[PDB]
Amino acid sequence: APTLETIASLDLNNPTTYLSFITNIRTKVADKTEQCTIQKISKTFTQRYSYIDLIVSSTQKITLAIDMADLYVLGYSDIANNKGRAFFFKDVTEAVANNFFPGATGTNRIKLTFTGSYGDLEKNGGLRKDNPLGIFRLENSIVNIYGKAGDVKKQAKFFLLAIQMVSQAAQFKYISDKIPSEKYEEVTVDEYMTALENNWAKLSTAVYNSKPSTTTATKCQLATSPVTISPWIFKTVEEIKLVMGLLKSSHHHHHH
Amino acid sequence: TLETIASLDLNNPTTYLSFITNIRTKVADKTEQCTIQKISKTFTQRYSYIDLIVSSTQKITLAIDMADLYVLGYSDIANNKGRAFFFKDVTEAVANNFFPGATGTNRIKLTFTGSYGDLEKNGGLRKDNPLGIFRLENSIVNIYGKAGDVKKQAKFFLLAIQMVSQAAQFKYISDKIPSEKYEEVTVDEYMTALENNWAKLSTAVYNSKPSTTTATKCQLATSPVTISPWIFKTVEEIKLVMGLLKSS
Amino acid sequence: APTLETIASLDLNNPTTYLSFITNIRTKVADKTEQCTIQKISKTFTQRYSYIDLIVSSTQKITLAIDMADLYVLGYSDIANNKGRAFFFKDVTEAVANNFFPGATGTNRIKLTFTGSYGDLEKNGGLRKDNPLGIFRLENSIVNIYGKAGDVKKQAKFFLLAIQMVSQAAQFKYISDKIPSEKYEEVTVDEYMTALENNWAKLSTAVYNSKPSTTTATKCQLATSPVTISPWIFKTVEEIKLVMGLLKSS
Amino acid sequence: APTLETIASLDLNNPTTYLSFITNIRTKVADKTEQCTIQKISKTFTQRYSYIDLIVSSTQKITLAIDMADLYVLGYSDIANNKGRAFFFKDVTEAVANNFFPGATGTNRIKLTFTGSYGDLEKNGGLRKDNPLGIFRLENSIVNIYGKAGDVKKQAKFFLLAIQMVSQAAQFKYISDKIPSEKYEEVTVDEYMTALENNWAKLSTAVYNSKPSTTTATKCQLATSPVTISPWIFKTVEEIKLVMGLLKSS
Repeated sequence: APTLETIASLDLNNPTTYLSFITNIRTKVADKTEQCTIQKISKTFTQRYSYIDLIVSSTQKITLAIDMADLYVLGYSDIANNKGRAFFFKDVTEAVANNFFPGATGTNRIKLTFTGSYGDLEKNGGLRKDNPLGIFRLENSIVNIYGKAGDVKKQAKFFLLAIQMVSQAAQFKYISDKIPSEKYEEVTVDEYMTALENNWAKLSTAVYNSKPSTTTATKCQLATSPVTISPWIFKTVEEIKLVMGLLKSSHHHHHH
Repeated sequence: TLETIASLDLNNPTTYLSFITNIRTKVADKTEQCTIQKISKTFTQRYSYIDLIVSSTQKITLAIDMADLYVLGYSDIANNKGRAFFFKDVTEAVANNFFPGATGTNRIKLTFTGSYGDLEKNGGLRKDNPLGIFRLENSIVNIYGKAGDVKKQAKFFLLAIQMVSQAAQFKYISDKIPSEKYEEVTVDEYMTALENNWAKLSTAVYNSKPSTTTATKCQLATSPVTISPWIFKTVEEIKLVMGLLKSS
Repeated sequence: APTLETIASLDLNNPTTYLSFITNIRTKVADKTEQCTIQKISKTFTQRYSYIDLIVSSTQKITLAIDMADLYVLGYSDIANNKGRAFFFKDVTEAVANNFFPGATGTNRIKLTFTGSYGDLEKNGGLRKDNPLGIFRLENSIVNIYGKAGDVKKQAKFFLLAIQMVSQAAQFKYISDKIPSEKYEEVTVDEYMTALENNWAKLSTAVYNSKPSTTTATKCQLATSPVTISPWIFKTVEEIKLVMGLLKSS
Repeated sequence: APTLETIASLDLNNPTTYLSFITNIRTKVADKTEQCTIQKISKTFTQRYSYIDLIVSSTQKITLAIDMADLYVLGYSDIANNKGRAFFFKDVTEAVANNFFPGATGTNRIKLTFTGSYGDLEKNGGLRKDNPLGIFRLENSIVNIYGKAGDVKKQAKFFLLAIQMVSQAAQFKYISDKIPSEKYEEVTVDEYMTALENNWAKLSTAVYNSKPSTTTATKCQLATSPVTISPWIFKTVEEIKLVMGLLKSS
């Protein structure tokens, strides 16, 4: 089992640290060079897989399995009856999953019957608009599965919170910046939020395809304006920067 | 003649962070303190307008002092004539810079100031006046062209100052205004702690010391800086909540 | 349908009567004998089924169909096209529903397409956090459906206000005592309240499992401490007593 | 100074404990015998003066000087410059103040520049409606004055929250039952709350002057109906019982 780094940990009883935690994630995976003054995920990593911890107390945390290449959540790990236990998304290959959680062995390595797509998560845990985000919301979703028998509905509700408040919060300033430091306050996930969440690659490509502008703030101008991802109408790269925390990386192998 | 530095189409709520960003871009110095934007120390013209647009035929214009983002008054239309209201404590020399379309007897001095003590006393506690795009629009509809009603004017000012000025001062506030027009957000003790402590939080950054190991390259002169319930142990933590430092 | 008792009526234009109305519910359904000095719903009724009225005016009210055994809301009755009309949640048996509303006859007894679980009510009417409680909020939601054609969103919003401000309020003093005495003021349903609403059985069971004690005001002590219903962390039965209006019956 | 009991202590970081704290005060001061099934402050005490602690942390608390005869708050103690420091309301005589805080001596025994009347507190600290109640609000108000140089605004703002959320919270279920155990949530002190706060003796007198009843739940009926404490219109003693945690002694 390779040595994996824990690149960020969220102490859910310290809610004001949330943007510091998100910032750590952006800092760990981002390139040194920006793209139109927007951070972008690095194309390569020495070790692309890593952990992110979500802490409920000194003896209870869930550990996310992460692919830093795209900030995908691949599964998570808890502890049950003193044994380490790992749950992996259905579509995650054995070779990838084998990188994670050396304390989960044998029957405690569990392939879930669903993937991390929002289609699958909402099928099992309800529509995104019915799972509000928030610090305690995330904490409570952890309490409801930690050390417990596997429940797809509650696993899905946890995954909805964790993917949106960790992975896509890092990807989108628009998401991370809505989470209140008032631990018990919640944000409804509306169509403006889902629109961004479902169009991460489309927006990143629009930054990559933009042209250099000697007059504009981001020093870039869209190749084609507007970029419509309804209900958003993006007329400038600046307006894209206001929602983006990280661009998806570009390998420059194909044409856009 | 004064510039209109930003305008908010209350019916196109996605544009709100562009509108806040236009305010910050207009008033900020070219350079940052500890990598945080700060208000510019001087201005060719320190007074400007900010429009709050309800429709093609209806808007309220705020009078803004850009040196500190204070709202000094607003202007509407009543009986087909331009009209301006100014807070009690605004000098007539300052108020005179604003609204050439408001002449005659239609320039009015309000009986209260723009302080939260005054506004909350007349319009209700900040926790009882939730923020939101529609809430702001509706409060404008509730006073536009109407006889002066101190309570409804105070509710407008509570919404406008927080959703314009302090929204520009604090990313924490501006970034929680939902793009869903009819969604609102409560002004909780984390918001008011920031709102009450803009100068204190700016002073901590201006008094910080160089650091070679932190991302902002600053460290607090003494830690923590407490604006409860916030406990600020680093300048990066302050930076995450700030949109504009108070000008040195 | 037999003639059922109407055990309480809330005059929605006299908002300071609210806790008298909730007390009237508690008094009707509570057993004579308390558990750890907390009221509990009687195990037996001669007639478990009864009415609770929500009154908008002298001529406009909604009548809730109530199972007093668990304070379940099963449906409601209004008037539409000058005829008594009733709605019943999807999962309510015909035998149970036929106990209610003798003036809602003919074809005016309607099966709803959703149940009263919070999952069903919130997918149709929105999250508890987006449906604040309040006298006017309740009254308004009644006006938005009374005598109207079926509208699942508005009906579900009415049920959220009704179940939380009648049933759940009677069960939890913590909830009932937060309803504002001003008609037009409202209170957000936060995660403390929703934790209670989701865990009435678990909390009541924790009281039932408690051990006798001579030194505590409730004369009870927790079998295991704490009882955690996040965000609530209960270390005494006294702390549970002070949130509980009515224990689930044993 | 005599050695006085600390009859209750609120750990402001365990907000769920709040109603238990209030209950401890009521139990301590309440007579064995009730009046119209309302608790009444005992006519006498062997030692009427006592302490209540308001804990912000293991190292920082403020102790209230309390007169249990009437739940008057007479002052508070903190620590400044490594020494006990006492503050007493301006109208409290030396004889009374001498009962409290033996660890504060010399010039560390300080006469406040105002009394505990709401008129004095509002002059110095703002209207009650502009000073919302709340667990963290109270904690924040303590932090803002503990060990600090005198500040009449923050001292007054502390007393507004302390008197309302301790003394009058025990006097009035209406106040105590509104405080959320979500510690950041606040309650607006509107006309319904100030009306109760201003009329504690009048409401208590209305209870003592009440007549017997064989039917009502309290076994009392008002001597004259209604008892109006605007905006409240009390037609029954059951309605008064809903809002009151303690009667003033007669």
